[PDB]
Amino acid sequence: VRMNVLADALKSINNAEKRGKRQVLIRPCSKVIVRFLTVMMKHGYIGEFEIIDDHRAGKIVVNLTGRLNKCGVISPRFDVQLKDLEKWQNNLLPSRQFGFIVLTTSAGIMDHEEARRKHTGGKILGFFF
Amino acid sequence: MQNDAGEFVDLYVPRKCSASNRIIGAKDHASIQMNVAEVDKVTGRFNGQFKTYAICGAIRRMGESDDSILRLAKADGIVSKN
Amino acid sequence: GTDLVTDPFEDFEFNCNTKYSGGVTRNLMRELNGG
Amino acid sequence: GKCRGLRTARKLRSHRRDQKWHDKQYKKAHLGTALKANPFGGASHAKGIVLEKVGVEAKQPNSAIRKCVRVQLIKNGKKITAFVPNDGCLNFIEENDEVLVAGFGRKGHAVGDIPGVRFKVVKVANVSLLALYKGKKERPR
Amino acid sequence: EWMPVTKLGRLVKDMKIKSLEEIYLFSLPIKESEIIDFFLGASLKDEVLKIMPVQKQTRAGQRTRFKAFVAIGDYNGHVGLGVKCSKEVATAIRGAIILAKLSIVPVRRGYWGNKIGKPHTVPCKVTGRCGSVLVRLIPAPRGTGIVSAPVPKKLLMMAGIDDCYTSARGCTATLGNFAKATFDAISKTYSYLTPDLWKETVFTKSPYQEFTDHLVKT
Amino acid sequence: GSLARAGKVRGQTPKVAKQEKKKKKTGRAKRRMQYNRRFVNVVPTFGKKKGPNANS
Amino acid sequence: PVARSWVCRKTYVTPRRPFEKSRLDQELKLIGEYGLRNKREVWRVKFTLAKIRKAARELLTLDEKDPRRLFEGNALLRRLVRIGVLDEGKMKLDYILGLKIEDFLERRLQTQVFKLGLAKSIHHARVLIRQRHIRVRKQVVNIPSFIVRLDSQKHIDFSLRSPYGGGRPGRVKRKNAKKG
RNA sequence: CUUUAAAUCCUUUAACGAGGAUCCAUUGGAGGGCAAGUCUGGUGCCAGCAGCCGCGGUAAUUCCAGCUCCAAUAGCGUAUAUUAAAGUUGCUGCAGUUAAAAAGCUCGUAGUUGGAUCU
Repeated sequence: VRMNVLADALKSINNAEKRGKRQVLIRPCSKVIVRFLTVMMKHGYIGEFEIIDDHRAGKIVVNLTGRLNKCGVISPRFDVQLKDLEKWQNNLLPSRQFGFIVLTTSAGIMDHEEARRKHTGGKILGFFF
Repeated sequence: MQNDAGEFVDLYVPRKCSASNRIIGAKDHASIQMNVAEVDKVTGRFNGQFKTYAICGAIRRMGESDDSILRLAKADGIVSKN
Repeated sequence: GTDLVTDPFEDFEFNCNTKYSGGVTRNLMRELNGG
Repeated sequence: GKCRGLRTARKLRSHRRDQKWHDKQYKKAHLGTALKANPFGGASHAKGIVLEKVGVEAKQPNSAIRKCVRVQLIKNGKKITAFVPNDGCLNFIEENDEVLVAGFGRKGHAVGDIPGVRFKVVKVANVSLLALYKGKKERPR
Repeated sequence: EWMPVTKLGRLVKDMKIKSLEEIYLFSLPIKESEIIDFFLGASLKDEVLKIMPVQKQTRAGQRTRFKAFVAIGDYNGHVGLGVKCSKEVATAIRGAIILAKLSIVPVRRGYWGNKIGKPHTVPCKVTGRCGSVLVRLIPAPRGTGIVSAPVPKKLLMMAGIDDCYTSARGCTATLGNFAKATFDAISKTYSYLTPDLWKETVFTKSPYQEFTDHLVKT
Repeated sequence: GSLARAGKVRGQTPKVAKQEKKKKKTGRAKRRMQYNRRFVNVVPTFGKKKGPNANS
Repeated sequence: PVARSWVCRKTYVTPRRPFEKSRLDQELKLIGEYGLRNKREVWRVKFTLAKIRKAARELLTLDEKDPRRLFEGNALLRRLVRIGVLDEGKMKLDYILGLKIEDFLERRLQTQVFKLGLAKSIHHARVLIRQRHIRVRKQVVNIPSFIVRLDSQKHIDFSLRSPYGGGRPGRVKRKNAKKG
């Protein structure tokens, strides 16, 4: 069945980006999906997105700027520590100059750089570059 | 493209597709650079200036180059709204 | 009497499939880039 | 596909442990039938008494007669066919004298064109074949 | 002397294409190897990667031809790889050199950590493929050198990559596919959209249009 | 299978004595000789890009 | 139970490829330019540089304001500056990765003895060091692989008991003067 | 009689101690993998070499040797165990149409995994 709706959302975004489309319909919407999209938008990768509210579980229409090479999820959500963070960005990111790993921590959902600044590990949600 | 001192170290800056905003490679021989001539407002004649659109080979292959150029022209005031 | 000499090129073309294939390949490689 | 779950460590470990037995080298090393059937008993060398001198015909592509010795190992009393490496080195070996025999270099597999021979002679009568062959030492008598 | 048979060759001949980077910018194919000669001088060094004999079975016997794989490029950001099959080895090598010149590609060099001095490594992990041979190039710290097999090592040194980590998968023993996958990975360096390339592209006038008066005048 | 011919060819190879030659330098001197021969001497080559033991 | 120490360590690594022309030529050039006895000296200096680079990389992967990173990077940079392989102006962990094996071969007592004019050739420098003709400060140094610190560069002299910087003639000169 | 519990040992001093500095460096190789001779004699699918491909059948780049080269060097071959190479055990990270492989099919327990949503 459908599990880990964030995987479906990120795969939809990745597929629509590979096809060169300008918008993607993600459904269902979720708090984790919206937080991941916000993290991706603050770095300019995804641009604006709008949450369509139906009374069961919202959808999201995401405008697509062609700056995204790959957005993926890491399943299962391994509990990563700060000391083990660097290894993860060796495995997932293209270079040390760009690309982000998204973690969910007790202080919220944020990229690896902000987790290092805040001095908090967490659980790896996914990555985008 | 810049080092710590702020000097541009890239050999060149490649063109990006006007539609997908994706880099057009140095060996994409199917990619085109359309020039569309601008036209005087009262006489409808060639001003000598044009607007250019770079389209990658993949979009041309998919058959979406026509809709791409039409959208670019529409958003660029060359093709009238509707 | 005398004997004709062989360029590594013709040597490779003649002995590419023989007992001496390895030697002619090595000598041709040494010709093409041996500095 | 493989199971990707935070609580699948037992399944992954058990599956890998079961599937390791289908690796030929791992099963050879760990089952213990190889080490039981190994004439050397896991050793690198062994001493034996030369039962006789034999000639093994080379395999089909090339023709020769490899001079080997049939020996009986001191440790377990097993029978072994050991190649005598160089030329004229069968003349150094005699009947019923003791030879140090090593492997042939392929860890039990027969080497080269000699069929069914995976041992070579290193020493005869406590003097190496290399020294006798090079004339550095004469056969003690 | 060389008489161009192409419009681009004619423009390059009469000193109005400043750099090969203009041709690369407008994706124009190179059809004459003299353009590459003119632009890249004698800084272009070439190395015969391989000479391999390929035989075609015939009624009388086997017809043997020789395929030359030749890598070329100045060790400063340009590399090319050519393959040519011929009846004799010298002609095969000459044609392979011509085809390697015609296939010169710009190599993007980047940094591993701090962007100090000239770029030395690949900008990011890039993968090339050719018939089951996959070659991945990873940025390496300064002074690491090329950690690769000899054939990708040659191709990466000719491209100007100072240091690089490399992973390979498949039948890399087929030197042609190994070399072509390495060349694919190297050519993929300038097709990768990094955040420093997000600036909107300001178009310049194409050579076929920048010197149209010159083209119609002679 | 006949064992009669054991060491036949080594048995009937005409024995040739090793010729007396000057002793070879050892250690740093041998490496210096190699370096001078291989990187300081470039004239003796005949343009054929041959090897150090080619006798043809 | 013994009062001995079994702490030992190998100071080099053999190359993965036994025979490749590029590496063989590079190492022979290094041997010839610095007058080394074999390839093991080249491999030893290469191993030293590899360990230094590994430490520099491990420190570079840490946060900039990390007390361990600051302490160990400062120690390593001071150590590299001290022997003269790194300039005092560029004391950064990133500039460590730009070092070469030639920089560490330049600091051997053999190379310094040759470069100060104490010897005519690098092999002459090695033979002079071996034959107890050279001293650093007041200590007669015998080992040609002795790495000269920056503060000992100006104190390399010709010893006080050697015929070249002393004044007692050697065995050969004494014997040949005994004929007169 | 410096060391040490009593002679050692290198440290220190002194005498004698190098022009084949005979005060004489070896171990494995020279077809390819893989660095380095289709040079010259002997052998003639024999003897033997060859980890692998292969070399030897009277014109051997591969055996037996002589010269000459080359790799490491006071060290270098060999056997065996094991590690990397092996992304050929794959958590990272393999594979299952035809190369080895998806159970004949379905149900079903333990196991594993489980949709939005609460400042």
